[PDB]
Amino acid sequence: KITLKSSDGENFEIDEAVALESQTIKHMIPLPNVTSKILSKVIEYCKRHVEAAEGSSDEDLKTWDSEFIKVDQGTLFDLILAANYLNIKGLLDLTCQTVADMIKGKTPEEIRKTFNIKNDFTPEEEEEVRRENQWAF
Amino acid sequence: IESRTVVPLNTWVLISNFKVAYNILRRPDGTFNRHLAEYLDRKVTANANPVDGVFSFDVLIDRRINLLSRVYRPAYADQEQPPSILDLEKPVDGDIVPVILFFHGGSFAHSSANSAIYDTLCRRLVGLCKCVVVSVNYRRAPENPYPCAYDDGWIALNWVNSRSWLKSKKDSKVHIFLAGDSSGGNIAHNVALRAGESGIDVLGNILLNPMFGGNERTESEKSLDGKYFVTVRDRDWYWKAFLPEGEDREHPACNPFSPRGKSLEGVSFPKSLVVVAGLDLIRDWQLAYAEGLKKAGQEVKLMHLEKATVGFYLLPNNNHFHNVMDEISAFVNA
Amino acid sequence: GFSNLDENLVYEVLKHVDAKTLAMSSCVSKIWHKTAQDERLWELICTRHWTNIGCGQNQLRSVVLALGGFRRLHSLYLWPLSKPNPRARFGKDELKLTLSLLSIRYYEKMS
Amino acid sequence: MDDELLAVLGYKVRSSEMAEVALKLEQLETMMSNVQEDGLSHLATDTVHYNPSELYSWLDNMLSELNSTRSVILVDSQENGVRLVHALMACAEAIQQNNLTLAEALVKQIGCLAVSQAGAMRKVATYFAEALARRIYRLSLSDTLQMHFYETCPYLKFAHFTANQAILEAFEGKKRVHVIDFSMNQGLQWPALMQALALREGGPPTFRLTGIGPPAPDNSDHLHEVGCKLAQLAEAIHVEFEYRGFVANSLADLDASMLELRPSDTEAVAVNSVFELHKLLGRPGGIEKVLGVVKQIKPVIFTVVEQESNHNGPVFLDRFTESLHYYSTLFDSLEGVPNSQDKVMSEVYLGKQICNLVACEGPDRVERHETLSQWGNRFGSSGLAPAHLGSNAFKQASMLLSVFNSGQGYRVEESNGCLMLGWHTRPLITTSAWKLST
Ligand SMILES: C=C1C[C@]23C[C@@]1(O)CC[C@H]2[C@@]12C=C[C@H](O)[C@@](C)(C(=O)O1)[C@H]2[C@@H]3C(=O)O
Repeated sequence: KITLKSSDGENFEIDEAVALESQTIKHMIPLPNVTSKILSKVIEYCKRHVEAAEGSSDEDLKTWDSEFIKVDQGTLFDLILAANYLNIKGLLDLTCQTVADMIKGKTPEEIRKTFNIKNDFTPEEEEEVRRENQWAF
Repeated sequence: IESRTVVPLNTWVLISNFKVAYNILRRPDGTFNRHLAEYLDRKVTANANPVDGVFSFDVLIDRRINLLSRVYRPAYADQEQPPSILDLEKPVDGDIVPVILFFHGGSFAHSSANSAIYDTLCRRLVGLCKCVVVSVNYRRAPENPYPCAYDDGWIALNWVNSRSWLKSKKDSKVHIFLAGDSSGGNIAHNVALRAGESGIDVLGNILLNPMFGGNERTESEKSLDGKYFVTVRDRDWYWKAFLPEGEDREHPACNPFSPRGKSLEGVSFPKSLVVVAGLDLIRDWQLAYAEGLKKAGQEVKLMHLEKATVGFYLLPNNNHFHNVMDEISAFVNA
Repeated sequence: GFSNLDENLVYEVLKHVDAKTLAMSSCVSKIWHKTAQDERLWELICTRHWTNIGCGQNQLRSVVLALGGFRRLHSLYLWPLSKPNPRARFGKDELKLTLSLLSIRYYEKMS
Repeated sequence: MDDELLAVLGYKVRSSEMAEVALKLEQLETMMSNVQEDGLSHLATDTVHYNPSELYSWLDNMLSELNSTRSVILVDSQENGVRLVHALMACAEAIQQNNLTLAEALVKQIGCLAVSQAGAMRKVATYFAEALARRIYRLSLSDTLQMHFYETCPYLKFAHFTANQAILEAFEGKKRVHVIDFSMNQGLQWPALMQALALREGGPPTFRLTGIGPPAPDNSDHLHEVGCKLAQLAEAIHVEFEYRGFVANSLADLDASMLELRPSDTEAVAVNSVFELHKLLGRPGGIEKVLGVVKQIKPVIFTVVEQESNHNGPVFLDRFTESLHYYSTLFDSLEGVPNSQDKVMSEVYLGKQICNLVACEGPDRVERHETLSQWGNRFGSSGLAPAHLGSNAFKQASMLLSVFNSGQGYRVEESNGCLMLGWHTRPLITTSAWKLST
């Protein structure tokens, strides 16, 4: 039984063994970085994975992950931030596989357009980077 | 235990060695070990020096597909010195000269025209039938599944029909006899169909244990299964490798008399000589092919040998080989 | 705001792609380019479809990085070998051929 | 004595060993019936097979693991090729008949035919006429040229990789090794062998190299220069290295005393020679002295790569006829290769080979090619038993012909424990390994 307080200030309570899934929390709680919504999401993830820890159940958990990952771009960004900050291997790996599937896309115009990435390649460098990876094209 | 008393020991050794090697070379997921197959294959090379009255030379018929053929000719008796390069494509002297266009077996996946078992067969054909032979090197499966062989045969036939030095002095024409062994018989049947469709006039057709099959299990397949060097498992493997994707063994390339196939009524076809082995796993299909030829309005001379296994024609140590060769010679010089 | 991801996050994302996707994303921008040249990613890609070689990862990594790296080992010879047999897994002789070609190229370009 | 009916088919089985071979085939059939798919996959991918013709040894391996010929190829051409060959065969016989009057007209006749001719035959006719032109008057760059032969033709890469595998296999279990390169050239074979010893299981040995090269004011130090670069590579992969260069007019000027050899048990010796022994047949008695020195070295392997042809006949028009066919196949293989400066300098490299073949005589003619049947007769009389090549070497050569050569029809075949590289069905070169007979 431990209470984590997030940026909103609400003292979200969770079991000690369930909160132990985060290495940063286990080692050390203002948590000034992680927002209330993202903290709730990480709490839900830790609760579900503790229930699983305490195959048919494997695939049910996998489809539950598939349902939970269905969130927008900013939510995925914040989930990556929180997973890196709180040292959670599973959540970081899941969000990473999600973004990796997203970037399995088309020609660089598509990748730079879906992510709003703004490239500023000098045309010598743009052309050279195009030729040095010509085997893919 | 059952195949030992029906063939000589050398034939047993050769066929068993081939069977175990092909067992090693087949992979369950539908892929073939091509490098080890080519390493284990025994081959020879063309020789322009006449040995036992026969000399050979290779011709590159096509370069885009690397299509090649080996030509076997009788030694020039008029001259004494060995032939030169210009003497190779020398016009033939004779009122009638038949040229045999041969396709080799291997279930669409093994062997080549350079193999030491088909080179010997072609030399023996030249020696006994007194003719010239063209042995084609067609593409193989599963790398080149279909219809690569049926196109190689058509190109080779179009080449053979154009050689001005192969024409006969009786009528200024080339007299072509299509011959096939195993899957070569299948290729020969289909190429003869194509030639009959076009203006090429093939005069005869020779099939040695032609490779045909079907969905249903005939009584020979059930009764003879693994008894003589052949199993239904590898037959199905080879049919799966050769045939296109998503097609069953009722494809016309497998069974010529399937409902999806083509009818041989009102169709010009050469006279056929079909040699059917008795102790063959697929004997019923070959007998059905002969019967379908007989009942379609065509001509065919069936040669059913009761105690003949596969590969009886690869060694001259049995009576079946001599009988078949005599019948082929009589069929050709007619 | 994926447009301003840092190097560690980009590497974390890119550990879960294949050769085509990594060499594709390497043309996205300059920071993506810098992270894409990482040796660990290309070592993972090159060893992904091998699954049969063994001499110790330390020796192989040291030797390959001494002779040019894993990006060259993939681009120059591994990809042409995988072009006609995408499903086939490289065993023992493919490594012997590719590393020999790398050694020859290193010796030639040395002078 | 073998079984004739099977020996015709390519298999060497004793007549008295038929029962044993059949029994082993039965045992093998039962074993693969038991062990099934996993054992068959092991037999396919984890095994190296040697000498398929010997059925006894092949079956024993499987059981122990589960527990003058004239080859001619005619390519599409025109009758002008026949007119060219008729003109070429006319001048060779006229120059051999001591005519020397019709030859001048015939040589001029070949020139007028070549311009009309198109294709690879124009190049072969131009180079044979020129060697025929200044043969008449005889009775009345190099470093870059062999370099250009590397990235255009596949004979040098085939020779290096296939010989490396035989040397690599014989070096397993040794802690100190020493290789002597009769064809050191610029050391393009050895960088690939050094890396394979670095990743060898059990630990790399101490690698010692000794090269021998033709005399020149620069080649004396060029061999020193080569070892400077190989010493830099042997340290990037942590291999102990040693080097020593040589200068010699001919390999017959060598002896075992000046090679500075330690005891063979301490350091294993492997002799190498690629495209070098045919240049020794012009000198009388040369080949017998060199092969008596290799026996003095007492190596563990001796790999020889040569050219498969008979260009060393005692009759001129015999040599002329075979050489015209062989160099017609070579120029046919290069016909489809894209035009490049490497390609242009490759024909000049071969043009110098044609010209030395018919224009020169005595020791001046160095292109004294021989077939494997003739080469195997010389090695056998010396006392060099064959060392068979396996399917691992065969596989790499086949994939080698797939990285740089794509549509060109080069093939690899096995014969008598050797490997051959040829165009379609026409052999060109052969790789063989030999060991001292015991
Ligand atoms: C898997 C196969 C293939 C066999 C039958 C066998 O079951 C085993 C023996 C093969 C074979 C061996 C060599 C010849 O190429 C062949 C036509 C034959 O007669 O016998 C080959 C023959 C065939 O091609 O049908």
